[PDB]
Amino acid sequence: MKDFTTYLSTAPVIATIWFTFTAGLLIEINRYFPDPLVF
Amino acid sequence: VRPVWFPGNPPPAHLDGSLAGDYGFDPLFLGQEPQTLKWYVQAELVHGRFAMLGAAGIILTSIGAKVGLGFPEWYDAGKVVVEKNNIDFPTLMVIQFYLMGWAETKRWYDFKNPGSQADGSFLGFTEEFKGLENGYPGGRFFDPMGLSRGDAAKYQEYKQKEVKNGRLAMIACLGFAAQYAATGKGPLDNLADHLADPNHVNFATNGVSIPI
Amino acid sequence: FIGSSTNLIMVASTTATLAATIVDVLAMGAAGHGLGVGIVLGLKG
Amino acid sequence: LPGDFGFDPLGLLDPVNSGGFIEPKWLQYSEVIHARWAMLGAAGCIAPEVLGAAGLIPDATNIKWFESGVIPPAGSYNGYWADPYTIFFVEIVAMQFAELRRLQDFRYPGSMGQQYFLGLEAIFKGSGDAAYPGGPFFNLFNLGKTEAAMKELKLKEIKNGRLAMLAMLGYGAQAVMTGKGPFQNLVEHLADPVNNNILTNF
Amino acid sequence: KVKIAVDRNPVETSFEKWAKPGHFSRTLSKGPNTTTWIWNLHADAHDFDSHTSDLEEISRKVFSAHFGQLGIIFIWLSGMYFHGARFSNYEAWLSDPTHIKPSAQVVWPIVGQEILNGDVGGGFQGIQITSGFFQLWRASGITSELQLYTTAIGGLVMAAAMFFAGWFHYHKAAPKLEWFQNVESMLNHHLGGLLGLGSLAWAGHQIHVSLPVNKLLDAGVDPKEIPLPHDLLLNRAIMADLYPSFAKGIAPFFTLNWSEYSDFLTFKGGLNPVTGGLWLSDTAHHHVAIAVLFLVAGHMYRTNWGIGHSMKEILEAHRGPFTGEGHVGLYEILTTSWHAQLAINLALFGSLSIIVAHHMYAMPPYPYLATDYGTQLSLFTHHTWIGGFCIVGAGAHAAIFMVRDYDPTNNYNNLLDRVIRHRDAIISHLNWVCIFLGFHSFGLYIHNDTMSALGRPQDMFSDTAIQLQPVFAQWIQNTHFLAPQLTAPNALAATSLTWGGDLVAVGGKVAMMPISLGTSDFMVHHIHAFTIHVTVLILLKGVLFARSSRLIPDKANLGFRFPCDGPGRGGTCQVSAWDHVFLGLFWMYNSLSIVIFHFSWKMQSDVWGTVTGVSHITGGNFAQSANTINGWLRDFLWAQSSQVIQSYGSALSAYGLIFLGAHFVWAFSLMFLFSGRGYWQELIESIVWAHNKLKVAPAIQPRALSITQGRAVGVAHYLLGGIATTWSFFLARIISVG
Ligand code: CLA
Ligand code: CLA
Ligand code: CLA
Ligand code: CLA
Ligand code: CLA
Ligand SMILES: CC1=C(/C=C/C(C)=C/C=C/C(C)=C/C=C/C=C(C)/C=C/C=C(C)/C=C/C2=C(C)CCCC2(C)C)C(C)(C)CCC1
Ligand code: SF4
Repeated sequence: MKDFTTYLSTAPVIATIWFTFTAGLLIEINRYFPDPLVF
Repeated sequence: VRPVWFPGNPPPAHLDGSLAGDYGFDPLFLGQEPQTLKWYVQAELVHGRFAMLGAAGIILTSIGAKVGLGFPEWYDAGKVVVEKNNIDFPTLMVIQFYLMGWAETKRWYDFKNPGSQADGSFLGFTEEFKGLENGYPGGRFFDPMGLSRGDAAKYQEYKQKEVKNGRLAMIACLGFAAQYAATGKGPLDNLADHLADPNHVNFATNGVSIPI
Repeated sequence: FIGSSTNLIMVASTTATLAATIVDVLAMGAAGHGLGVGIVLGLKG
Repeated sequence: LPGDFGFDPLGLLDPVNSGGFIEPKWLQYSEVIHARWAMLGAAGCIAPEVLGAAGLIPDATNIKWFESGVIPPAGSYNGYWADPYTIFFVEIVAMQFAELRRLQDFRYPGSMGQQYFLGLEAIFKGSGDAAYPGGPFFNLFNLGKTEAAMKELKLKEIKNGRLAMLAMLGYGAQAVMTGKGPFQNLVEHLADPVNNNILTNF
Repeated sequence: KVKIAVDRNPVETSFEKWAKPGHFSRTLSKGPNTTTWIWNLHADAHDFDSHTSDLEEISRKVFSAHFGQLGIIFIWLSGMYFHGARFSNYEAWLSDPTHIKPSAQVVWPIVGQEILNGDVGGGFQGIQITSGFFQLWRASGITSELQLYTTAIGGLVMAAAMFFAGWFHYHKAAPKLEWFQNVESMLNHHLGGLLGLGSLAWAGHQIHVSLPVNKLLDAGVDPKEIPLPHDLLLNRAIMADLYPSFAKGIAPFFTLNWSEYSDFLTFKGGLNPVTGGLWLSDTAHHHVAIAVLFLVAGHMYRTNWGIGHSMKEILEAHRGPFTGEGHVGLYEILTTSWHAQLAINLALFGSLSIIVAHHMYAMPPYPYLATDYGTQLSLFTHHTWIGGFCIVGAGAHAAIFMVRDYDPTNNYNNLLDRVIRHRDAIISHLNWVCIFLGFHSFGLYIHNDTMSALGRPQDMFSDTAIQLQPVFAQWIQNTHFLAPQLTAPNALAATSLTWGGDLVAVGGKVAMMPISLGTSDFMVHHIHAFTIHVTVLILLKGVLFARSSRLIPDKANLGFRFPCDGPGRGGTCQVSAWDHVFLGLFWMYNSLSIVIFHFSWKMQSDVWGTVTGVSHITGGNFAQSANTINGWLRDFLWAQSSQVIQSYGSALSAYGLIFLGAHFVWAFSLMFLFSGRGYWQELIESIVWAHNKLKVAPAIQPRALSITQGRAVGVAHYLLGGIATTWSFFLARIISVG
């Protein structure tokens, strides 16, 4: 389990999780606030 | 020696038997680290205690709903309380966040620093917010009748009873949720239907649980 | 069907390949059935 | 060792470089498990037809074995105390307990006589062998108290079992092809041995 | 002695080596110091030969890898069936195949991408799919979404079984080397069990499920009203109602009176006229014949009993005066070298995929496929590309064998040796014939361009000026069309409409008509011959000179993949066989792009179109326009790019976006192909200085990509760009004019 957490701490897995979080956050913001251009 | 969840297999090395409810049940090895196992012990106790309190609420309100007292069913209870009283929903939710976040955060930072909430910084209280063990906070407030400091072997027996009743109430609440999602009825109405026709009214006749 | 021309060709093919252990029985019986099915379906056309 | 007649054309009991589920210990043990389930299958697929032809059980029962509810396309029987899925969940739980404790004695020999099972622990001590536990329930009457008598009984179990396995494959084949029961096939082959064979039903 | 051989518990299942990147290589297990390490970690991840020298361990690794691939493919099939059941218009399409467009992908309503859900009919909105799954599912007799859902669950379960099989046969019970080396047994089992039992069981499903359901669908009865397949197995009276042969049962099979099975085992040929696909009775007879043929073929090699042939004995028996020892040593080569096997199997698997493309366009096997012009173009193009890639791979792994596994002290005066020993003659003759083909094939186009530009059309190579008729192909076509009358008496029609004859139309569209070959077809076929010969030249030169040349006498010691041997001796850039694969990749792209352009223009010009006479999609301009480059430039690319360039504001706008994006990626590749890593390393030095100034220089040192990685990135973005460009062009074009 320690080795599995080290594997999850490796670089492409963290890039995948972090870009999934960032893309989902932007997707959620563009859903609930549709089409923002200003402010 | 001790009874394992799966007879024949030895228990894992990180589950020894010192814990209450220690049956060696960790096939995914989620608690190999001792700090993660400590945190999961306390999460198990909190989920279990909320499930026991919730399941007792479900059962008592459903008894009072089948016997003609006018109690709602639990999937309509929150709506009818908010609408029949003078209660706005988001203010009661925010007050819940305040009180539960205060108490919960005291629990969090007593997990982090183990004797630190008994400093006197909360109003004047000392050693009444000191914990006894991991997830066992018995002082004068949380153990007022005082069963954890007399007859220690009987207190170990109560720890075993608490963990077993908590696991039973967690699967019972998962019960009530699944039973409602399948049948669309009150759970003690479902119990009345099973007592009416045991051989014919069940999950193999709901038409949802086995779709064949 | 017994005594017909297809029966005679199949029995003659199986006896010819068996006259030409369990393994030899299976192999020459498969070859005899193949040759017999070929001759039966070929003499029709 | 029981039923060792030397017949292995495809060489699967080779001890050299074995593993997985191809192994002497797995193959002999699965051979006796298939044998015992097929003896029970052969007796169970015969018995309603012969007891309805003998006039012992009524005609609401005594149906063909594939019309029992095994295959509801082949026909089902209303008159059981519940639906067949209500029956089948009890079968899931019961056979899960039985087969799963049997698996644990195969994987860990003797491990089914320590953890508390309602006082049923001396019954499941097993022996130093799979496939033949014994004990006060799996050997009720002490049959095979002599070692040679025990070998003879194991060999008779093997032979009656292999015969019943061939018979159960027979019941499946006849049931698919002619669409009737095996006792009905007995009646037709004993009535006309020439005009009721496999060569006629094509 | 053929038997099962397995080692018990070789490799423990543990997450430890997941947490140690590059554990498999002694060099890469030291850890990263520069950025090059990462790339190496992914480049050498699956090169199992460079991990261990033990052939057994390598063989086990490739076995479990193959299981992983099969599990991935099963996940993919599961996905296609599930999306076909839950997010499609398949039932509506079944009720009206001629006026509902197959769609099985829907987009969510965010950021305006909702417009991609277009009006496909059937009260549905989505992206029209061109994989041809709907036609496959109708041909298989599927009628409801429930059956597709159950197929999805089944494929997912099978994927879980494949990944368990991988884990099991690597970590728990891993086969021994002498198990892997039983190639005679492997051929017997794969020819019997795989191809044989595969086509037997499929013919079983066809005869028992496909034929009645599709016979009713062609009769016109509502799909929901059609009896479910299990009822067809259960009550043989219905089977006897549709085809009376089934009344007699399996008695004519065993009594050899097979002529009574003519109801469902036919030899009609042509296409089903109400449906535009091959007769399923012909397909059933075909799969039964194929089954019997392969089961006969699978009993050829000796295993545990005396009967059967021996591969080494058949190889060592064929020796002549011209070739010396002949095929001696080839058995030893093909039972110890995975790369040789991979070369052979890739070559034939690619060629087979190209044959699949041609035979599936020419003889449409699925119902309502020939008139789904987008599906036809997509399938042909796709399988042609896959084919070409596998051929280039064949050349690659042939060269990899030549460098790593070739050992002449077991291979001394042999077929391979003589090929190596007259390689200069081989390459020089191939060189000359490539230049000859290039000059005369391309020169006719340049000649025509010049004559057309100079106002002298009477001096061109065309059907009205100096004609160059494909007399041989026309003769073969005519012979094929006249074959049912004399040389195939039991055939009611020719095997394909393209030979000649009438015209089969479905829903007002042309399914297939006779294809005529003229001067333009002559010219494109010789262009094809030229490009294929050049690709063969590059790849074959790569494999023949992989070990040594007059330039690099010891090239073998430098490996398969290396940048060069320095600027000396005039310059030795791209001398490696890997670099020959790199150039062969570009030439393969060239060849197959002209092939799919030929197919697209020819079909739209002389085959497809509506029936009123037939009005073709491009009016029949091929015969007069496909003789000049300006003709291809104007009448094909420019003319048919209208749909893609004006796809904005509609559901096809994604094809415009991917048109532009693909152009961009193609161009982006040119930086890598045209430049070199010295410049980039120095640029990175300056940037590293800038990062050092602000205390943000990484501990893993930024390095420019290697020479070979620059070439690899280059060719990959080049291929992706070009291929995706033609993809967007094709799909937008054929969906809007289809
Ligand atoms: C397709 C490639 C492939 C190949 C070449 C092998 C080869 C092998 N397997 Mg592996 N295996 C595979 C796939 C494969 N397996 C898959 C997909 C699974 C997951 C199910 C496994 C799980 C597995 C286990 C658990 C074991 C093996 C074992 C073996 C070895 C001996 C098997 C044997 O001959 O017994 C003869 C085969 C049988 C007695 C079973 C045949 C009947 C079953 C049900 C399979 C039916 C297949 C058939 C195509 C299904 C038709 C369905 C249709 C009628 C509807 C042999 C090395 C054994 C081993 O390692 O011993 C050394 C072993 O214990 N395999
Ligand atoms: C007649 C039995 C039989 C069948 C049907 C196959 C089929 C296959 N083998 Mg072969 N194999 C066999 C016997 C057989 N093998 C024997 C006897 C040997 C030893 C001489 C081998 C040695 C061997 C090697 C080294 C490899 C294969 C591989 C393959 C697969 C090629 C991929 C493909 O295109 O298939 C299309 C895909 C399918 C048809 C999917 C269905 C597959 C299931 C598992 C049915 C196949 C039957 C299987 C043998 C039964 C296993 C039962 C298991 C529980 C014991 C294919 C599944 C390759 C592979 O891909 O490994 C994973 C591979 O590398 N085989
Ligand atoms: C290769 C795949 C395949 C399969 C699976 C089938 C299957 C079938 N076909 Mg056939 N068919 C095929 C190819 C196939 N066909 C081809 C290639 C042709 C062209 C020549 C035909 C032409 C054809 C005709 C003309 C007819 C059939 C018919 C049939 C059905 C009955 C056949 C029969 O009596 O078998 C013999 C019986 C068996 C093989 C028995 C199976 C063994 C059993 C299941 C074993 C069970 C043993 C087990 C221990 C017992 C269960 C215990 C458990 C409950 C606990 C059967 C569904 C008949 C039909 O019904 O049409 C609708 C029919 O009239 N077929
Ligand atoms: C327009 C683009 C283009 C052209 C014309 C060429 C041309 C050629 N390539 Mg090249 N290639 C290209 C792109 C191109 N390539 C690119 C982008 C790459 C990078 C991947 C390569 C990589 C590459 C490889 C790896 C190989 C080639 C080879 C060849 C030669 C093939 C032999 C031949 O067909 O001779 C016939 C000549 C032609 C087809 C050129 C046109 C001649 C015209 C029609 C007639 C000439 C008469 C002229 C008008 C008279 C002029 C008079 C005037 C001076 C006064 C040919 C010269 C191969 C080779 O040389 O082996 C034989 C080879 O192996 N090329
Ligand atoms: C590359 C292929 C190619 C071919 C086959 C042709 C063919 C032709 N051109 Mg074109 N042309 C080409 C490329 C080609 N051109 C290109 C690239 C351009 C742009 C520069 C032109 C620009 C052009 C113009 C402006 C004109 C032509 C014309 C012609 C025609 C007359 C040529 C002539 O009289 O030559 C004389 C013939 C020869 C020199 C023959 C030499 C080759 C011999 C036959 C090879 C034999 C080898 C033999 C088989 C080996 C045997 C060995 C053995 C004995 C041992 C002829 C059809 C003329 C025309 O009007 O046509 C109607 C004309 O005015 N061409
Ligand atoms: C001498 C003797 C005897 C006798 C024995 C016998 C009588 C035997 C027999 C044997 C036999 C009698 C065998 C046979 C076999 C056969 C087989 C094994 C077959 C197979 C077949 C097949 C394989 C087929 C195939 C096919 C099909 C399916 C279709 C297509 C075509 C073909 C034809 C190819 C006794 C014991 C009494 C006594 C002692 C002495
Ligand atoms: S470095 Fe680049 S350029 Fe210099 S030789 Fe090697 S390859 Fe040719």
